[PDB]
Amino acid sequence: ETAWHRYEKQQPQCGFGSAGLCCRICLKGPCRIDPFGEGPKYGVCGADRDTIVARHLVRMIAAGTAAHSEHGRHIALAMQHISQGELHDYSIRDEAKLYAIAKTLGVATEGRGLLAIVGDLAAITLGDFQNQDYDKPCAWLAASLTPRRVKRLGDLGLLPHNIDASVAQTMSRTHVGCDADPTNLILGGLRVAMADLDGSMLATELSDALFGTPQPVVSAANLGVMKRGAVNIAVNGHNPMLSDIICDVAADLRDEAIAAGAAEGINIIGICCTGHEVMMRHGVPLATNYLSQELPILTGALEAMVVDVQCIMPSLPRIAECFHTQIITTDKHNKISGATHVPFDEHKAVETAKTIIRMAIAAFGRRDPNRVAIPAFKQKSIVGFSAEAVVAALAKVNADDPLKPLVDNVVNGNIQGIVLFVGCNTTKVQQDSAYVDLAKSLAKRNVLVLATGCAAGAFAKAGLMTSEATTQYAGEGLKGVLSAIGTAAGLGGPLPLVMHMGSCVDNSRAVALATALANKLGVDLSDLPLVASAPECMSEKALAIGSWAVTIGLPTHVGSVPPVIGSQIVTKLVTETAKDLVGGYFIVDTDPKSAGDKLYAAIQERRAGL
Amino acid sequence: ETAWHRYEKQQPQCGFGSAGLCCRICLKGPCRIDPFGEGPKYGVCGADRDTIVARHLVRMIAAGTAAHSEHGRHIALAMQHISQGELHDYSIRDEAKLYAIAKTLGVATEGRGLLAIVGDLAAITLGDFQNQDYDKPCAWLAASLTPRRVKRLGDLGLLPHNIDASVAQTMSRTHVGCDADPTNLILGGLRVAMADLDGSMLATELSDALFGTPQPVVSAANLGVMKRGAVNIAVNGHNPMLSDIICDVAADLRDEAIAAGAAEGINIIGICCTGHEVMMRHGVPLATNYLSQELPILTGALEAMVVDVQCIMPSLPRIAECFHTQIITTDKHNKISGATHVPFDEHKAVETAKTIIRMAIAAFGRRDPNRVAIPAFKQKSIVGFSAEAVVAALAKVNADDPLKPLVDNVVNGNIQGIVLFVGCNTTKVQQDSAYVDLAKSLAKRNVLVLATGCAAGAFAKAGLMTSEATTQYAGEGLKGVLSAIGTAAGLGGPLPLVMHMGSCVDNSRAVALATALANKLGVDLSDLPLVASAPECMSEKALAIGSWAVTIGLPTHVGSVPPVIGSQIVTKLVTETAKDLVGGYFIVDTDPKSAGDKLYAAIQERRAGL
Ligand code: SF4
Ligand code: SF4
Ligand code: SF4
Ligand SMILES: [Fe+2]
Ligand SMILES: [Fe+2]
Repeated sequence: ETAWHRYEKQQPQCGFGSAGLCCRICLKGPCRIDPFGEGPKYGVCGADRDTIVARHLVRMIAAGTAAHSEHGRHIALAMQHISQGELHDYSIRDEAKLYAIAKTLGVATEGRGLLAIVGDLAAITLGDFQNQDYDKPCAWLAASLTPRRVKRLGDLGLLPHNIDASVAQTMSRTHVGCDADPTNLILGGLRVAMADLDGSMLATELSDALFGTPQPVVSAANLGVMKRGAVNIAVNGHNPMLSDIICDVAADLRDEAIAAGAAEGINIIGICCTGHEVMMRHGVPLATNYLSQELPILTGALEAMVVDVQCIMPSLPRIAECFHTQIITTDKHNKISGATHVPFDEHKAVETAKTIIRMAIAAFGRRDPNRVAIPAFKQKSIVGFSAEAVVAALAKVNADDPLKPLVDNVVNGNIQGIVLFVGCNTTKVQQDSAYVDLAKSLAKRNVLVLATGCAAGAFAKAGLMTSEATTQYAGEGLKGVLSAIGTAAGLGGPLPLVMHMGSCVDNSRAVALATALANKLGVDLSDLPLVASAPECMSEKALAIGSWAVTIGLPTHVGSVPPVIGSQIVTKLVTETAKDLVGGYFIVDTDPKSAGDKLYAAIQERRAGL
Repeated sequence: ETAWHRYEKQQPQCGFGSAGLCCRICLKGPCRIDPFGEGPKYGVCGADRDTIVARHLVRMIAAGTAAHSEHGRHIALAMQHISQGELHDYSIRDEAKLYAIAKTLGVATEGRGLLAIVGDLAAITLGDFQNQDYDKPCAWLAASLTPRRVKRLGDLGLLPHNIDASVAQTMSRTHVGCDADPTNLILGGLRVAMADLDGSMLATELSDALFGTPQPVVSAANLGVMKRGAVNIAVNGHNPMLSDIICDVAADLRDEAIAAGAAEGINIIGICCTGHEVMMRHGVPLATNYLSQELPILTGALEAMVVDVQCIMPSLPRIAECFHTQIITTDKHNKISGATHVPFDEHKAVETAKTIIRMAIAAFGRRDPNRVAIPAFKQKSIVGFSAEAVVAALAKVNADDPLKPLVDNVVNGNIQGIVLFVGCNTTKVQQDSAYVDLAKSLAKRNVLVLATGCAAGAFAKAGLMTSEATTQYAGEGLKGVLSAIGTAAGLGGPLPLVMHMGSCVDNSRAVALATALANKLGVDLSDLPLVASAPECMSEKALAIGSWAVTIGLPTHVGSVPPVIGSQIVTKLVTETAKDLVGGYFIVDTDPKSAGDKLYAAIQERRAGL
């Protein structure tokens, strides 16, 4: 029983829910709203469909914010311990970025010396979680956005002051008998959404400092990245603090495994974000994205799967009980009944990593040799395109103004615009269907493609993160500059039709490049022919990313349809009133083809304004 | 169209929801679970009914925590501004108590200056919102609970370290693909629940400092308390920072109302908690509780209703549009479409209060004289029983050991035990039905009755918060001591059959008295014949109160049935496994009579253990 199966058995899923016409915020419920048939028009409390549809959308964003923030808070606490001599398993693999950061956050570095620079950053970052002054914007946001944007959101009161405080006041204002005005609720949601970005930036930057900002690297994707002769260990989740250490400890045991009868040694494969984290920095091959995370077990060649936080199906234990596979959970706030828990203490990272990998080297000799079945499918992929890497490549075409070439080409027409693919894998859409057709769709129209998360995972497996992939679908105008830069660098040919910018949080990598280009033109993102698209979004996190994408200024496309249609006022606010208030807006459309046209249309419309 | 009407139109409310067998945590949903008919047994993600039922219960608690905490955070920030000279509208009152928090901590007291400590307390309290050390318990909790409890919860990891952080990590661990283990989820819920208490204590104590710890006072309840000769202004919500100032400015504006044609002047009536706040401290009469908050408008004699935060029906504007009544909202995170917004700036409290009251003195001359209709119903009530007041009364019977008499009588049998009534008004139960029958039920069996919130509002209107009320229902044993203390006190006949201990947050007033008695006996609450009951609970806040009531050690009764039955594992954890782990447990029963018997049975069982 797979995810696709379970999905089928759910059919037909509740219509009231899908419409957002249901509310279980209090026990006087569950109240539903009859849109037409003049049945119930209000909740027992008096709440109307507009209110009802609004609070739920908002709480979904807050939850997404809380998911990302918790990822960041973790790394921020790591810096703190580092700048205090603790956690001797983690260092500053890139004092350069650790330095650039300080620069941006107004943190003095001059003759100071690392651990004080590591420490202040930790206090500022952690500050974004403790500030009680509703009017003091979060540091990272105020420091990382075009000054024009900071000025705009600030006047609208859409700039958050505290990540945790934002999630909480969001849940607090949507309690029964609280914030009911549709407009006020949606604005509050846009604000918490900004707290998601803040946490995302905070998390990406500091992550680069701890493990190294990613640079171009070749890798592989899909299940066909599992050695028959190797101990296969999959890492799935979002926190790199564990996976990265595992990759290190893994190599160290390039022997113990061989001993246990592992010819090709230890073969760790990634899944989702944490997988994207190690695939981005190091060569580590990506096994698969969200919906397909169970399929690796069926292979009958997966010794163990180490999971940390979020986007881990609770079904894994069961599916695994059918084989030898071990489902090892690691976080206190992330346990799954059936899995075997091995608390990951960062202060004892390497030590815990070894225990876990050992558990795998053991389960290896317990593997059924006659049940193995590993698809040949092994799509090659070129990943590791951090905002730095991108500017670094543009340097090899103009070391004085790396942005010059990029600016020019968009002005003449070679590059019509840029599409940022972010998002998940919904069952209400074919695995990686929309992603591929939408990418090719716009890439032909001379639109540059950037992708993160599972969306990026899709393109990886699809083979669009390839040099030739560009030579085969990139409309001339685009294909031109694409190959120039690529050649100007160490890759036989052009850049990938799709550039892998990292995990979900790494969407800030895109926000950074965008703001850089935007400042060069002395303009704002709400002016660039920059567009966002989430073809198969599903999670509350995804819903958050999309919301701030819209508040940053980008026209955002969602191909899943959030619980909004049940309310026209709300549907209006987020797809029309947003165009003014904040410049960005949502574009709901479940037809890839239709979406692409609306997207390109927006890119073209943005063009006009320049 | 009233709340009762809207409720009817909702009938029959979804069964899946009621059962907790539905999940809209991500877009791959909404997934529902078919309990029997072997339909869908899992969510498209793999989540099972146990998981599904658990995350929702937890997130409800987190939301409740966020509601209460936000109330506290507000007052804590007020102290901070106070200890800095800003906020020239507010000050202190009753310091002998301000040093009952300025002691309930490593508070540096002795000759240091008040407006210096009304800042240290502010830093500690605010600390409970910023601490990033998962292992450092919140100050107020560690300082206000029996040391035995602190030791117990601490070993179980059920002691929160940061209120806001608790809500957020709660939302984070229940995101799709996160914490799925039923036991782990419920434990995490119990912890966030403790963050609700922390916020509640934090909020009550500091509130007493700012406006005066409540002492016995006589008052009135129910609509009747209104008056055509007066300008009627109702305050509804939870934050006393506004209402209290209004009561002052109200008296002030003398030649302002009478002039406008207001014979009896300005008559401000309360509703819910904020109403309980001013009814507790000052004589301010309570108009009504939750479900009946709209009825005051129909009276046709309500000039205006000033609402701040939470438990304010979104229907008020509409209902009011039929009259002259003004629905004035005041908080940025609490707007209702239709109401007229008047931002309440504390730095300009008195100034804003005057604007609002003026708006009322105006709407007064716009009142329809031929549509007025104010019920005669005006039940008298004796309220203001803070934990202090209770010990103060017990002093007048033994100034050496105020607790002595109280301890003794429970040991001999005069007082079988104590029931704490907390909770709301659900439509799935008659207005204040269960409350009254359950109160009399146990009071006959010699059980002392304490009540807060709307539950307490009920008893107020019912007339059980009366001296004679005791002479008429209190079983001898109880009735005995009840009258002794009452007589010994400077009031009149025996104490009220039901003692009003304040608003929802003031449930800590009860936790305080309980812990005091518990320490005297050198025992824990999980040992006292102390029991909690929420006959008509409805809100996420109520669900939180109940959860920590259970974690503190009390056997808690809920008469609404949270979305739990759909899961036996969960139902088990919170009503059986809790008996061990933490000593308290839930007692779900929708039949007042049946409930009372189980309650008294638990009180009796607790007795046995002593
Ligand atoms: S969304 Fe609401 S109405 Fe639909 S199944 Fe879930 S609880 Fe029931
Ligand atoms: S908050 Fe209002 S609409 Fe939602 S369940 Fe409660 S009564 Fe119904
Ligand atoms: S989290 Fe799981 S059970 Fe809940 S809606 Fe999503 S797929 Fe369904
Ligand atoms: Fe992710
Ligand atoms: Fe309340």
